Amino acid sequence: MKVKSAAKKRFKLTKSGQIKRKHAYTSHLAPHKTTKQKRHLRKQGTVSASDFKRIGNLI
Amino acid sequence: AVKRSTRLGCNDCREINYLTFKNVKKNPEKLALNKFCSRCRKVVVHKEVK
Amino acid sequence: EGGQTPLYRRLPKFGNARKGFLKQEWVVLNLNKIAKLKLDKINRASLIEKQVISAKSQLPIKLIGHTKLEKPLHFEVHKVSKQALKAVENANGSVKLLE
RNA sequence: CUACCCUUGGUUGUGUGCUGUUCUAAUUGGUAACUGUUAUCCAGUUUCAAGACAGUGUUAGGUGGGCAGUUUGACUGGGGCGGUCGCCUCCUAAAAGGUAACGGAGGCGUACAAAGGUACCUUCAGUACGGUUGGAAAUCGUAUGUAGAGUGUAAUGGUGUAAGGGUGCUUGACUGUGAGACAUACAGGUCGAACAGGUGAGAAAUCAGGUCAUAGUGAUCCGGUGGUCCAGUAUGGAAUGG
RNA sequence: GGACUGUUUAACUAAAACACAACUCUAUGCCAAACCGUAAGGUGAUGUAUAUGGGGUGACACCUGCCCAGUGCUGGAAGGUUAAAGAAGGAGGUUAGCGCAAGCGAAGCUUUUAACUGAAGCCCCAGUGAACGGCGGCCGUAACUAUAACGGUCCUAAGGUAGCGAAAUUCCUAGUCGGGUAAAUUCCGUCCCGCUUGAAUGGUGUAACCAUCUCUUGACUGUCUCGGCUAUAGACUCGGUGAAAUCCAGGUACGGGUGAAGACACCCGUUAGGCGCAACGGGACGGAAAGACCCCGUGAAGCUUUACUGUAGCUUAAUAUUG
RNA sequence: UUCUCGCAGUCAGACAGUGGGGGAUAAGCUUCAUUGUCAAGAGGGGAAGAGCCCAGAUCAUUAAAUAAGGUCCCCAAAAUA
RNA sequence: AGGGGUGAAAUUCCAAUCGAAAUCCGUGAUAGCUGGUUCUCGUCGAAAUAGCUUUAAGGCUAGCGUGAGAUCACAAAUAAG
RNA sequence: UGUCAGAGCACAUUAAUGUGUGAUGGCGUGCGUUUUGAAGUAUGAGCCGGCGAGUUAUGAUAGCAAGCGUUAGUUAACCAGGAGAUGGGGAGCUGUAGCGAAAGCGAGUUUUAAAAGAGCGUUUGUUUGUUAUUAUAGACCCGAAACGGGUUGAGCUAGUC
RNA sequence: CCUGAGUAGCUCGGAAAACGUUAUUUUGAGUGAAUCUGCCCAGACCAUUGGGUAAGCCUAAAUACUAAUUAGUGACCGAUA
RNA sequence: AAUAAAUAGUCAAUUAAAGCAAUACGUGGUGAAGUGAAACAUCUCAGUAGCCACAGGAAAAGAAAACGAAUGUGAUUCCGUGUGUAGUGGCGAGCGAAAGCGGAACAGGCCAAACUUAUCAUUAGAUAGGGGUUGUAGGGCUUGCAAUGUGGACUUGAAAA
Repeated sequence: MKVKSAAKKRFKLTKSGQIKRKHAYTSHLAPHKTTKQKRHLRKQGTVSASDFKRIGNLI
Repeated sequence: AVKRSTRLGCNDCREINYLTFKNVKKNPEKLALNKFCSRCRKVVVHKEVK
Repeated sequence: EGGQTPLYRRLPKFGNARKGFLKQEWVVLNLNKIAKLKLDKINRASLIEKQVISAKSQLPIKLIGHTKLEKPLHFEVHKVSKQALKAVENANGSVKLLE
């Protein structure tokens, strides 16, 4: 098979896995969440170990 | 359900700094805050806009 | 996965201005790996004999280094590292920054 | 005397379509006639009625269940109908927590430059008593009164020198964060040490990362606005973008 | 009930369905109107408004009440709005150039959505009931009781007219009443509280007619009271003949229980020598139809529409033909 | 049974006791939290019983002691006061 | 002569079968739904739960075991306090 | 409808507590299916024999093994060849330094005023054979009314001429 | 003196292009340039720069397949195949 | 013949495919569906299937108005790689490059025009010739030296293998 367009457009891979992704719930409704929440979800990260398994066998 | 949004931004560089709320029913008057500005890197008076 | 929105579609997208263009490339010369490499006055044609750079091509060269070496070599690369430049100058070699 | 320009009425002159028309030579004909052909068609010619229209082509309207494709949610102590679909407080609910119904109850799509922060000082609800308007209840005075008001509010818990009352400076209802924890599939969501800048308060102490806390919103696109140390399809910009 | 002569759902069913002569209405003046297709071409029609298409009802007698509020249909050109489209105009991008700076900006090209105009159409003004349809309540009131003739009353655009009224039409209700009927909830005439009747989805009747339905009766008889008999054919026996669904394997009793909740197979008692025939059926949840009942499937197919998106088609404007 | 990895699996459980809700505190009824069992687990006793009590089956074993429970007989064994 | 025809029109008919025939091709249509899946032995051993899901007979993850490896024990368990 | 006993009866073997039948005693509600649970009056089977349904192409993942080996290797398509291995052909792929969307920087990158903090880093190998899983190709397989295009059809029958 | 005219671009919809209409090629309707200092291309457009010279025609070469004939072949089945 | 003439038409003579088939292709035109998104209309399969026409044993495509962003190449076709890259798509399902490289094979030619000659009542604005196929611009024009040929996209004769 071939890789998925949505996946490659939303998954960033680097040395030894550790998929990079951003956090949603930030780009639409500013007044609906506090600035603390906004900057706390502004950064980047990697999904949990269970989802790490769910994505590792998927790509 | 209600709309109280107003944008407080800097005046020396015309930023868009903070979204806040202020009741228009009690007074439809401009509020001049004093808060930090990045492009000025200092506490300046911010003014309200739509 | 069964009917729930998929993981990606919940996540936002990543934007990149450089669309319709190729990424910037060079050929990189590591320092700790050229220790066993035994030849002074490196250039394009010299490295082809070791099969690290393609002959039927044309690509700028890049220099990287953070280790101490003693063999004096003369480098011909298009990008240099200042700390690596100082370290290789301590080896009595020479480095010219190509355009 | 004269160089420039405004309101209205005319006004030599043109560009144009529009309103009404005249003519056929474009064109239509299932007007009539001749020949092909001694043929209801058709071909050529003539005639007649029309005549820039009709029809035809395209574009774009209006109309158009004749037709094409589909849609018509879920839980249901038979089905349909009925009620609900989210958020938060108490009891059910087995003295941590967790934990069902189409259980019993209730509220929510908030408010606020003050009901915010800070510093100052101040401490009940009520009842009885005594008093012009003046009531069972107006305000004060004297006490007693220990939780029986209030701490925006539906409820819970706490709240008695308080988180309340008023006075004063104001606006941390900051910027960048952030170790460590909270409970969980995920999205998430909760507190938060501590630091940097630069502030307000008050002499400083230290506090201020919204309220006494627990409800008070929907991602992801897509399209849009300001700015951006960003890119700029050969070069520059622009455009198009991040 | 319907007028009938009739058309019928081959292989379940013939009428109160349809049909019909007739009645009513709309549209139509010749390349008629309409329809088939796409178009040639073709019917209507080798027709001409005493005719045709379509709509509705369905001898005949008599009538068909009101309302155009909403929908439709037609007329309407004043006013508001109205696409495609034609094009006022402007900024911008570039810079030949003015320039040390800031910036400025010629001409060509390029993105703009317009100024203005712009049809049909929509809004809107009237009509259109043999077009889609609809056509109410409440309270008080009579010198008999009773009853409600009436008066007041709100809404709607407007409040059931004639007629027929417990019918094929009344749930309450098997309502009466007078009947035939010894004894009548369906049979008849009448009474009128008519949920949600009612006048072209026609209505009230109408002589005849009916493989139509119902009611009472004449005669008639084995339908019954009330059962029996006769002769053929089978069935019975004998000879020739040679078929099925079904069927896990089986030498296959009962009471009480038991239990996947109804036992030939299990637990305790009871019963029965083995094997046929004439038999009819209680069971073996008998055989046959992965039920035709209901429900689920983001199953299928179909139908309707003020569901959605289009589209056949009709039709308007611009535009080429087109002067 | 702590961390990684491979790998299913189900989301229809059922019943008795225990505290319950609904119901009518009726139901082999439903809705939970606890123990236990079946499913996936044979056995004895309860007369015959998925569920109870006693219990957890490697094969042979005309050997024994035992658990619950039982000793007139069917059907295995007990009597004495 | 079926995206149709026919029809004094009842879903009438269109070779015994018609709310839209029969045949061929796409085509081995799809099927979250019934059906079954074929030799042996060795070891451990379930769940029938929560959330979400046009979600309800379906799917995902957390738990519920295993396969291998590592963690040596202040870890998890068994009891006392 | 058989098991274990068990006399009795008839006997004579792959020499073996030999075999065959069984008066009688004790015991004894089939095989799958799926269901909370099927001894069931849930279903499948009349019987016998034959046939009868998890492979392959490319791709990825995890495991096992071997070769090779830290500027490794494999060669792909292809060319010479019993259409053979192979030889040649190094085109490309993995790791060799990464950070991010980037100008670029670099044992640092980006976020930031930070040289603050945080993230990612701070080489730890490659190719095949094999097994299993996964991805698309009909992908364990049987099954429908389905949908679309084409085609024969008025002698049954409807109507008409 | 010449270098392919109702020609290209452009407007209203499209099609082919990784391509859903976007540079690039084409048209159902309309439209109307250029003359070598030309004109086109360089995923709108301009200047600059670089590349190119259509709007006429032809062209075996490698590559797809053996219904059919010949010689040979199969870790192809052996008459429910 | 209308219509004088000429036409149309009629008659006469010569030449062509006219058709069939290998379910295989290729070209051109026309042109559905269901599958998926566990729904579906945009989309997907898909210019799929299918239908028609054409010629061939091979066809089409083929000579820069090519690419493309480099002192880059210099018909075209086909195979791996590039590569699942850059990307495209209710940014959903899905869809898939463009150069380059390794390769098989590798031929470029022929027309009309300006310019001119002979023939069309030589108003032809046509017929047949010299010429000519263009960007390392070239041709026509005026005007010279040369060059004595090579290969084909190519004629039959003769022999041979």
